[PDB]
Order: sequence, then C-alpha cells, then structure tokens
Amino acid sequence: HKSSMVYIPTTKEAKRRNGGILNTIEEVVEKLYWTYYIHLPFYLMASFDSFFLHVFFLTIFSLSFFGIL
Amino acid sequence: ILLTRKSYKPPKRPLTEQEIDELCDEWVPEPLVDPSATDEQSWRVAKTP
Amino acid sequence: TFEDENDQQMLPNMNATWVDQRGAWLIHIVVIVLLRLFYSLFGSTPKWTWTLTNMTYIIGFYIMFHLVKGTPFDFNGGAYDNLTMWEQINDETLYTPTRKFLLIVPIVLFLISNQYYRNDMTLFLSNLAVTVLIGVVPKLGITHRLRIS
Ligand SMILES: CCCCCCCCCCCCC/C=C/[C@@H](O)[C@H](CO)NC(=O)CCCCCCCCCCCCCCCCCCCCCCC
Repeated sequence: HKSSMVYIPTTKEAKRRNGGILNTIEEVVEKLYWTYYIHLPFYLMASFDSFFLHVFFLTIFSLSFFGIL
Repeated sequence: ILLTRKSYKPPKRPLTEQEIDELCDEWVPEPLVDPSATDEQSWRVAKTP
Repeated sequence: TFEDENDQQMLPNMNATWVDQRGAWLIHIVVIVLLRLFYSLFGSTPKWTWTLTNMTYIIGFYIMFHLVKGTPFDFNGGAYDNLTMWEQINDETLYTPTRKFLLIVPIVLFLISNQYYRNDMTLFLSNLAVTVLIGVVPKLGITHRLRIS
C-alpha cells in the first residue's frame, strides 16, 4: 500500500544521518535553555515584555550570586 | 473568634404585600364535607324505621 | 430575582471556582516567601524589608480580590455584574474554610513581621493600620454587598 503522505524523520535519525563531547556540551546547554524557557510564559508575551522579563531575571540572579559570595 | 463561625448563607428578603396577596389567591381549599359518595351510602337514611 | 438566581446556579462560576483546587492555599504562602526574599535581595535594613513585604502583599490582595466588579468573560446576561471576586467565592456563602484561611493569613503575617519594627512606633502604627483596615475589614461578614460613596 502507498499514499501521498510525506513523512518527517525523527531527530535521532537526523543526527544519525548527519553524524566528540562537543555534542554532549551542546545538548546539556540546550536542555538547560529549554528547561528555563518553557516554564515561564514567554510564548504568551510580546517582544518588549519578554526582553524586560529576561533582564529582570538576569539582574536577580546576578545580584543573588554576588551576595552569596 | 473568626475561626469559630459556622458558615451561614446570607439572609433572604421578606415577601411583599402584592406577592402575599397573589399567593393567598392561588390557594384553593376543599369543601367542608365530601359529596362524592353520599348517594351510594344514603340508603341507610332511607331504610330507618 | 428568580431569573437571576437561576442564571447564577445554572453554571459553576469559573471566575471563583479555582480557589478550592489543588494548591492555592500553598501558593499564597509561596508568593509571600518569594516577596520576602526579593526585598531581602534589595539589601536594606530588615524592618524596611518586612514592612515592604506586608504592604505589597496586602495591597496586591486588595486590588485583585476587592477592587474590580464583574467577570473577565461572558458568563450570563449579567448575573455577577455588581460583585467583586471575594463576594463570589463559594457562591455567596460566608465563613467557609477558604474564607477562614484567607482571613487568618494577614494576621499571622503581621505577627511574624511584628518582632522587627517593634522599636519604631511610626512603622508599627502604620503597619497595624494598613493591615487591620485593608486586609480584615473588607473580608468581614457585615461588609458584604455594602456599597457607599
Ligand atoms: C482596573 C484597572 C486598575 C488599574 C491599576 C493597574 C492594576 C492592574 C493589576 C491588577 C489587575 C487585577 C484585576 C482583576 C484580576 C482578577 O480579578 C481577574 C478578574 O477578576 N480574575 C480572573 O481572571 C480569574 C482568576 C484567574 C486566575 C487567578 C489566580 C492566578 C494566580 C493568583 C494566585 C493568588 C496570588 C496570591 C494572592 C494575591 C497576591 C498578590 C501578590 C502581590 C505581589 C505581585 C503583584 C505586585
């Protein structure tokens, strides 16, 4: 049986097709990026509001890290 | 004192004179006696010496 | 009236049903704690941080639960057009567990904050005034549906 549906390869298969630990570093960075991004409402905001929330969080983290030391 | 309360529902408004009058006019009573079965029992009166 | 009550009963009010769900009692405490740590991160003296925490929480709660009348979306003809969100909780039934918990929170918050600005009469008086005048009075059982000018 055959139809007119074009399929989309899985990301694992795409990495298999395209072929050290630089990949591991990249994937841990992207894991952290997604984990931070999806749990805060950035998809539901505009650009200016998202930028201001970003700088707000960055300032909080920087101040907290400075105080901790 | 605040933690002791019981959880009541806000009190309602009392009825109005026009409402009372309409409710009273809606009520219908029964007759003093029951005239339904008088005729099939009234042979007792007719057979009394 | 009759139609009004039937409309108010015909649907669960999605504007005021989320309170009795899984984790609101805890989110109140969580946001209090977060505000405390934020004001600590500012860096000023503890009394200023605690009075700022108390004012911020109380004013936010008042502006959200007590200022706006109606629903943010269509519910019925009007139904709840002249009621704030605090007057809609548990379909107008006073002193339910949720209301008790929301009443207790400001008092305990003041009790915890008390032992840091006790030495200053100005801050103590202002904190007590704001607390008892904004966080306990509108939530009372005699202020329900009390409209003034
Ligand atoms: C009106 C124009 C005023 C102009 C001044 C600007 C004020 C704008 C900010 C306040 C607007 C609030 C208006 C009313 C909002 C709500 O009631 C709406 C409409 O009913 N509810 C709904 O949509 C239904 C409920 C939706 C979900 C509500 C729960 C979401 C999570 C809240 C959990 C409880 C939070 C803790 C209690 C409040 C603490 C406040 C924290 C204060 C610090 C942050 C804010 C500075």
